Amino acid sequence: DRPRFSFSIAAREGKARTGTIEMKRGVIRTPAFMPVGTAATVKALKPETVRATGADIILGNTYHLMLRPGAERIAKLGGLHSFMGWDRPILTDSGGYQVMSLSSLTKQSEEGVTFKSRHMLSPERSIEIQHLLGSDIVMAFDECTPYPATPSRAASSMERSMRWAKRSRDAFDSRKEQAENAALFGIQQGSVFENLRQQSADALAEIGFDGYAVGGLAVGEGQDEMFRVLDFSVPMLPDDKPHYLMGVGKPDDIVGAVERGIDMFDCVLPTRSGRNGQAFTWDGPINIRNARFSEDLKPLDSECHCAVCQKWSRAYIHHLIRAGEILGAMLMTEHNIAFYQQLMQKIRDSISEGRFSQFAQDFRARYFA
Amino acid sequence: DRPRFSFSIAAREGKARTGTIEMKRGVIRTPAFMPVGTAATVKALKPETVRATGADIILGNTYHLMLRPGAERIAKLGGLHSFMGWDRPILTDSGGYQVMSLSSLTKQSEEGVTFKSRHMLSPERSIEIQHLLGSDIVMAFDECTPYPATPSRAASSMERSMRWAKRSRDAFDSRKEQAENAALFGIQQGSVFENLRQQSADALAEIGFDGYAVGGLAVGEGQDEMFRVLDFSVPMLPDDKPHYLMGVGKPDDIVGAVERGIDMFDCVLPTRSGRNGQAFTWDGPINIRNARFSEDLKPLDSECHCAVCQKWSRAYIHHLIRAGEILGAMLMTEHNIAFYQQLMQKIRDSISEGRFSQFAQDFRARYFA
Ligand SMILES: CNc1nc2cc3nc[nH]c(=O)c3cc2[nH]1
Ligand SMILES: CNc1nc2cc3nc[nH]c(=O)c3cc2[nH]1
Ligand SMILES: [Cl-]
Ligand SMILES: [Cl-]
Ligand SMILES: [Zn+2]
Ligand SMILES: [Zn+2]
Repeated sequence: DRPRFSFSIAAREGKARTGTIEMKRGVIRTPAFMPVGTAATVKALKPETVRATGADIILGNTYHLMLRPGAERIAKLGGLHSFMGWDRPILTDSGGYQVMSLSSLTKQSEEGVTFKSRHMLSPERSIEIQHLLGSDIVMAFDECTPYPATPSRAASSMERSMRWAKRSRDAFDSRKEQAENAALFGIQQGSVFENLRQQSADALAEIGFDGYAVGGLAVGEGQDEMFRVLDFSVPMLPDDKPHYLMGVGKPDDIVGAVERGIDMFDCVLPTRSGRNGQAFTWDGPINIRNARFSEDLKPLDSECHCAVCQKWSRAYIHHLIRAGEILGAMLMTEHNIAFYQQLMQKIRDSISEGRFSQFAQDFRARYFA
Repeated sequence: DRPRFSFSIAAREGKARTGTIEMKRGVIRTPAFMPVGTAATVKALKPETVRATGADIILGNTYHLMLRPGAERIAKLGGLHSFMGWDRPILTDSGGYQVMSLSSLTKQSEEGVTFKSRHMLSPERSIEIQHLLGSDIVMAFDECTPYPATPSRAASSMERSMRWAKRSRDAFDSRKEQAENAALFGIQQGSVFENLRQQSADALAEIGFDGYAVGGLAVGEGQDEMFRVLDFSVPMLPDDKPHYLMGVGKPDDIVGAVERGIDMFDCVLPTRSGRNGQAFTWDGPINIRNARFSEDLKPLDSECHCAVCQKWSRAYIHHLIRAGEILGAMLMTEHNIAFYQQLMQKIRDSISEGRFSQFAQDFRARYFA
């Protein structure tokens, strides 16, 4: 049988790595992209379609689910995997990031966050919710420091997150079934400040986690600054564990993050922007609603192997999106998630073959032409 | 190769018949239910999923499509079959029924109907639009008489429809490619009046059509009256051609209409009411939004063979519909269309075995228990 958790690196090029995470519910090829499941569904896709695109793992948002149906109810019904019909690994978020963005009112304290959608979300309760959902990769409960942040506020915030990381570790370890079958990732904070990023990495490594996320990025700083922070931050994390960049991102963000040592990604961009009419192609994104596509018989992308590009034209999908048809959302989403998975496959293959630097240059030349 | 059109009756029980229509693009098993494609899509389903439910033919609404993308544009793009990815027969409506229900302003004359969505829809233009879409079964352009109607108004309306039926026949026959590859159905009018229904049937048979629809029903008269009109109206039509009841209907409407000699049906009920949360079951319809389903781990229906009932619970679908999730619409629609196809299969098999009367009684006892 597969282990609870084993990350193996098969090939490297510069800071980039490719390999596998083996878990009880399946193998994850890295670098990996996780489609996002909000409210127990990857929007507009059956799980079998998600799998057909090549996804090995999905991210399950916890915020909506902890309110409706509720984590206890999902547990009573057999857990999130059974409920939604996805039998492979699920990484769950802690619920706190979306509490801060989606709740009407919030109150912060050392204990946790209280909010009205009143509820308290503490590290202990977050870990319990993720347990009740049956998460395979559990995220420590943290605070995403806003950008920009003063050094004083970034330090205070990071220090609280590190106290919360230790509470998350102890809560996870206290629950035998969770400790034996799931993995726990810690989240580095420190805003854009190298010394705080180092303190955070040191604190997380002392606690010890199965993987390490770079938090606090993709929150308004822009790509140049994100990459500058990654340049010094990723090397601070243990080399032999996965590195997860939360909430990233656009295709070029992913490529550059892999060049800086990131192994895992999630983002709503392919799903949400697909429903809004944006299709990803090797020649850059297109907006299928544009009148220029009304008689275009080509597929969304000329090379894409996905089922949408085998069967339907730009003209048809243009018509569907303009008309507000559900099938438009379905087809755009399947193609965009397939594009993201094909990007990850090209990244993995190029690292394995020692030609990732060339792939990154070729990718950018064509995508931004 | 298959013929342009051949209807064969394999078995009969009372007025009920079962058999096949062979056309160039495929075989249609009768009695048949046609899922409705609005704006070139059966809402929330890929065509392969429509086919997986057992559908042999779909109804393509023409009203939206003649406005956007436009019939000429669809023809330029290769026709409706290629555009939407359904390669089997399509019956197209004439566009007039929805002009009357969906247009802002309408003006009626002997030439046709002018409307603002300004456009003129005549019998000749309707037949041309259906040609440009690449229809397999073309409907004559008629007027659905409102209910109730006085005898005078029902007669005047029916007489106009019969003049329009002859114009539709001549337009269809004038276009060699259409006459050679498609079929044309005429539509009986006459409201609830036996003498007018007879005059209409006589006029249609004198013109000659490949199939005959019963028009002017399912417009507010209720089941008892609909069945009373069918009792005398269907025997007036040629026995050796298909009989199509337009816009019907609920499962019990279909069963009773087959008992009265109807071979073909279409309705938005399974698709539209599915998206709204109504699921059909052998024990009657259920509203999946009801709180009683929040922890119900059973499938939508206990016997249904569809993919939705193999894989997902009532509780999950309840959650999806409550949450407004696209997957909720997808799953409800697939199940409901599969239910309708299973109903038609049970009807066909029971007629073939000489036990349809018993099936109808058993169906009603359980569905209305
Ligand atoms: C879309 N950008 C973005 N999504 C994020 C989610 C996060 N969760 C926990 N902690 C984070 O710091 C964090 C940062 C993030 N940036
Ligand atoms: C939903 N009920 C219903 N949909 C109909 C469509 C029709 N089209 C043409 N002509 C008709 O008489 C006619 C009657 C109908 N009743
Ligand atoms: Cl999304
Ligand atoms: Cl519909
Ligand atoms: Zn594609
Ligand atoms: Zn079913």
